[PDB]
Amino acid sequence: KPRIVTSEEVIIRESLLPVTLQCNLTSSSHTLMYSYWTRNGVELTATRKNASNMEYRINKPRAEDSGEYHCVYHFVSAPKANATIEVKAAPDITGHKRSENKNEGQDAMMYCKSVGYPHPEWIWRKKENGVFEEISNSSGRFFITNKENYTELSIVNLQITEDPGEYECNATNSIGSASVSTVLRVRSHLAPLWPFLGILAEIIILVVIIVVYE
Amino acid sequence: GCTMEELRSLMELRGTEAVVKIKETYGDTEAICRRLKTSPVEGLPGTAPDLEKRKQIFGQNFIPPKKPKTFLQLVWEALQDVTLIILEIAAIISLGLSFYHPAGWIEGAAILLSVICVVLVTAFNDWSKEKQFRGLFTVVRAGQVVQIPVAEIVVGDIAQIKYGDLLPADGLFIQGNDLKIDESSLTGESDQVRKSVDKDPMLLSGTHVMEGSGRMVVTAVGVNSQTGIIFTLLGAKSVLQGKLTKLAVQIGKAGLVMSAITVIILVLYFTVDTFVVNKKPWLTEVYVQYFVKFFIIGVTVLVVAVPEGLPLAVTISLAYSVKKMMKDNNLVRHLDACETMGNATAICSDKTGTLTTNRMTVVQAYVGDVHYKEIPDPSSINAKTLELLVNAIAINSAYTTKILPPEKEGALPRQVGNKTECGLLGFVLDLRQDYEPVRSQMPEEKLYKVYTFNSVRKSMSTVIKMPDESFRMYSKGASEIVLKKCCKILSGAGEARVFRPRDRDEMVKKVIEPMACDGLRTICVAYRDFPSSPEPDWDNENDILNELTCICVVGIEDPVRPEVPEAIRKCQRAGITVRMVTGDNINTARAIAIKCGIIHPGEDFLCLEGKEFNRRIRNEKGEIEQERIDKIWPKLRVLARSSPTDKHTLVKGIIDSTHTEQRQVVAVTGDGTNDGPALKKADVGFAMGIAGTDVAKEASDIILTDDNFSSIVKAVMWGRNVYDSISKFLQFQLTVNVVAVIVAFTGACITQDSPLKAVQMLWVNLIMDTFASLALATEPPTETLLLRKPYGRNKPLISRTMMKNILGHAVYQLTLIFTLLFVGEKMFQIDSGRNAPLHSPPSEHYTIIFNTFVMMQLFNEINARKIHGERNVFDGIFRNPIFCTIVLGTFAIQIVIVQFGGKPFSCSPLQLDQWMWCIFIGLGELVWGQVIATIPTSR
Ligand SMILES: *[C@@H]1O[C@H](CO)[C@@H](O)[C@H](O)[C@H]1NC(C)=O
Ligand SMILES: *[C@@H]1O[C@H](CO)[C@@H](O)[C@H](O)[C@H]1NC(C)=O
Ligand SMILES: *[C@@H]1O[C@H](CO)[C@@H](O)[C@H](O)[C@H]1NC(C)=O
Ligand SMILES: *[C@@H]1O[C@H](CO)[C@@H](O)[C@H](O)[C@H]1NC(C)=O
Ligand SMILES: *[C@@H]1O[C@H](CO)[C@@H](O)[C@H](O)[C@H]1NC(C)=O
Ligand SMILES: *[C@@H]1O[C@H](CO)[C@@H](O)[C@H](O)[C@H]1NC(C)=O
Ligand code: ALF
Ligand SMILES: [Mg+2]
Repeated sequence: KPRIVTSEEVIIRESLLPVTLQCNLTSSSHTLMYSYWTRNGVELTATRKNASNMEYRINKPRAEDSGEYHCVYHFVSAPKANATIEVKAAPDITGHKRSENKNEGQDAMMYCKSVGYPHPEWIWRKKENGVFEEISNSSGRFFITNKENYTELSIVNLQITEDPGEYECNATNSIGSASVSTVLRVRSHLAPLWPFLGILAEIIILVVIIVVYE
Repeated sequence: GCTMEELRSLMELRGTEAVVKIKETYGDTEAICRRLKTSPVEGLPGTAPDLEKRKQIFGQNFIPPKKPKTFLQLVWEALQDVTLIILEIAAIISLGLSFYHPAGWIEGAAILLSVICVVLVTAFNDWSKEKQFRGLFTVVRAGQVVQIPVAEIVVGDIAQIKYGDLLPADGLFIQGNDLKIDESSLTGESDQVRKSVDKDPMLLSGTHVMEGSGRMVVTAVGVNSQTGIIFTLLGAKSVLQGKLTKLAVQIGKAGLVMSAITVIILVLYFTVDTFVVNKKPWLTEVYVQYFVKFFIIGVTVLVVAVPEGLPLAVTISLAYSVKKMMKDNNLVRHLDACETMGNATAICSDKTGTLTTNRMTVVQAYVGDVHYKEIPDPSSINAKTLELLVNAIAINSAYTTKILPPEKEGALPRQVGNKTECGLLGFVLDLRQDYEPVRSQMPEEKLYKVYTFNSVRKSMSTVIKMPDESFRMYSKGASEIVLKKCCKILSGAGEARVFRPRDRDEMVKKVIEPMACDGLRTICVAYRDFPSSPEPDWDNENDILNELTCICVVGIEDPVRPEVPEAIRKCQRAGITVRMVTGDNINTARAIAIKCGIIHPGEDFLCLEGKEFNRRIRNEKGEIEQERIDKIWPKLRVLARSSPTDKHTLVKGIIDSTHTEQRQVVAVTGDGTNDGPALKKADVGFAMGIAGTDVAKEASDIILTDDNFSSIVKAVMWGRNVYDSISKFLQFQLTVNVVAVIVAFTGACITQDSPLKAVQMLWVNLIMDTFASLALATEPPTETLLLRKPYGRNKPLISRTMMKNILGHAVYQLTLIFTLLFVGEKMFQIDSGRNAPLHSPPSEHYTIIFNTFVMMQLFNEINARKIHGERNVFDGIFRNPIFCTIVLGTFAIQIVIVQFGGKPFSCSPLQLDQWMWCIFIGLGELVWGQVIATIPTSR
């Protein structure tokens, strides 16, 4: 087994300093033909050369850059070595819905997406009386479907009394945390009746004037 | 020899006034031929240098036409409108800024499309008008007869004239055999004129030889002859259109000023705010995209400000009105002519053909000792008398005169022969008794002693010998000659009683004098039966021409059309002054003017002939001066013996005059070639349909297809409706553009976000408003429009009631749209579209704003139906299917646009209750209309 010496793990902060990641093939009796860098298992472009000792530079380290990088060495007659360096960053929520408006009896969906490493833990909360409090599943209708970088809160059979509110999604890592809020609004079934009556008023008023004018 | 202008001035003299002049200046005609170096007997040498020198001096017999403007060049002239130039520049810079990425090309492209519409319509109109006026060979030309084209004739030629020829150029009469010419193309009277050296030697261009032969010497050849003058005076925008163009230009420049102020305010505010708070480094990275967005907002203010589709709306309203006017027997030849007659202040009218029927007709009768002011019933008098009268007229005629079928639609029978004789030939038929076989009983072969036209007494007589050896004499003639030679009056069924003075003096001043004072020529018919020995010597007739048996006396006239007096009275109640400009003598002109109502016997007007008119309007150097026309024209009512140039001069003087403080709009009615120039100079010209003379048809704007004067009244009222219809659209459209601007300006300053986009308002201005125009054009006219005075030629176009309506409705629309902008997300329980990020998806907030704007304008289309102060704007609305169809179609298209429009239109779909609230708000405009209709505009 060839020996690889790797650089220390790096935490991306708000600093704009470039970050350099290093891999050194300190011990190898096999004829290497190439090597390449990967992020989340996907090969970075223009990273294949002789490169018995290879370097990767990020000029503008951001949260989207952070991830589990690997430096793979491919030899003539030996299995590849995938020595791994992790690049840690606080979670950054890059997707949500500003508001969700639905009719009562329908079903609603709210989601959040994030960019960070390690993949964050997701928790949903609802603002009650000024303070965000945990979701209570006493009704049995809420369906949380957490995932690696995606999360959904789905509601079925919306009720107009308690469901309307503000819902916050929180993503947490060892570095930091990020939370965003959505507004849910449920519409009454008798909503188009109030304007309609108003129209019936207007027409009546009009008729009277002309019928009185002549 | 003689200069061109001298001969041209000579050729403006007629009758004996010419003869003496010639004898004074240029001796006899054989001398004036010598002065031109030509020989009446020999002819013309025909040598090329001579011909070319003559053509150089006196011109040629050819007038080159004016080539018509092409559709491409009309498009090029349409593109040079300022309102179109600002919009093309805006579209260009919009498409430019669109490609600064560091489908945004729709907006700019849409703007270009709108321009490509307007031009293609405007040019088309200018094309069709050009196409209406586009209309506007060999002769014996020597002593040695040579057929030569008319273009080759030169001054000095000797031409030969025969029956059927059309004279090619003005000339003088050398010698001939009883020429009679038809000069209706110059005077408008269809009478045969006898041409003799002692009486009248002038021959004129374009007249038609009725009878005889002769030879002439050409004097004026080209644009100097009478037809050349007529075609020179025929050339070979509008009042309302000028008002509309001025208004559109000033609205466009107000829009430019507002757009510039918006851009500079945005830029200045950005700079001041940023360099007060942030004070960032002066690197100009950001700092460009802000300026691009500011320029987009400034372009939007310009696009919403200007009325892009105003020519389209005016065109569609005028086309509908023309289509409807066609049912009132008014064929309008081009669009913008349907309005002018609404505001006309004067009419100059031709007499013969226009105000009269142009048929010589027996109107009054004296038979059986009973005066007939109207034609009697068939067999209402003695049958023996009727038979004798019919036979007398028919046989005495003995001449080629006949009556003919109309040969046209709704035309009168055409009299081919002498006028007076055709009058009696039509009188016998107007007695509902046919004369055709009676004459055919006696062929002109079985004929006897006849003296024709009897130049001694001008009374024509014949003798006929079928009944027995006692031959019967039939004589008709003028009353003044024939009456005193009569000795018997057949009265009723009774036998003819003898009469003398005090037996013929009583009918005088009881019968004859009223007829003569009605402007009636009097012709009397008499017969004899004597079995005396035949003495038809043609020299022993004086003893015969006494002891007549006078059967009747008739009165012949060219009668006024039945409907003319009442139409003229209605036209005068509408504030219009009617004048007669005729080519006939002044006595007939004044009689017909009294009967028609043009002059009432108050004797405070001017009646003039052409000579006095021409002399009295000129200075010492003999050129026309306006200040002298301003004395004659205000009180002139009858102008007689006038040429085409006099009619043109009069209408031009009335139009150009600045007296009276009310500038004049002049209409001209006519049916002849000599009316062609004036019909062209008039603001609106009317041509009689059946009585065409096609030159008068291509010179005119409107054709009366039934020869009915009452149609002109229907043209005034219709022209006062068209005006109203356009001022219904101006009140509607000007309420849109105002509100939009105040929304686009304020939204730009405070929210910097443009609540009303550019495609959204190109739908409203282009598509929706032209159909609003067509819907507002559809009220039918009523005669109560004839009760108001003509408007001024320079009136503002925007009245005080229109101003009150525009401002009072803008108040409601602006307060509700500003309420929606600032507190709309709380009421509808949605989230705000204010201060949206860059390239953000559409919003329901701003879609509600747009939909509400359109609903308010849709329900204001109904409010725009009344331009005076009437409350009831629903009067007749359900009787009109076009209005309802257009309103419902607009509603359906708006639903489709909001629901399926997507990003191109910047619309996100709405719920049902949101649509209901938009309709509620839009329908409150009909109630605000009833609120503001209470406010009296007199404050
Ligand atoms: C690791 O590789 C870098 C880049 O070539 C080199 O500078 C460094 O000395 C190497 N470290 C070791 C321990 O070999
Ligand atoms: C790089 O080149 C050296 C020298 O030839 C060789 O020993 C080594 O195997 C190469 N590594 C590759 C091609 O990955
Ligand atoms: C390299 O192989 C190891 C074997 O344990 C595996 O865990 C790792 O995911 C591999 N690297 C990549 C980039 O697939
Ligand atoms: C809520 O209760 C329902 C009851 O069946 C269950 O299906 C669902 O998974 C629960 N969700 C959470 C987040 O507890
Ligand atoms: C989230 O996981 C899915 C799983 O396929 C992946 O396609 C997506 O790129 C991931 N997104 C981020 C921001 O990591
Ligand atoms: C929720 O998010 C906020 C802000 O991202 C963070 O301060 C807080 O710690 C989070 N709550 C947790 C991690 O329980
Ligand atoms: F008889 Al006219 F103009 F037609 F005077
Ligand atoms: Mg006439």
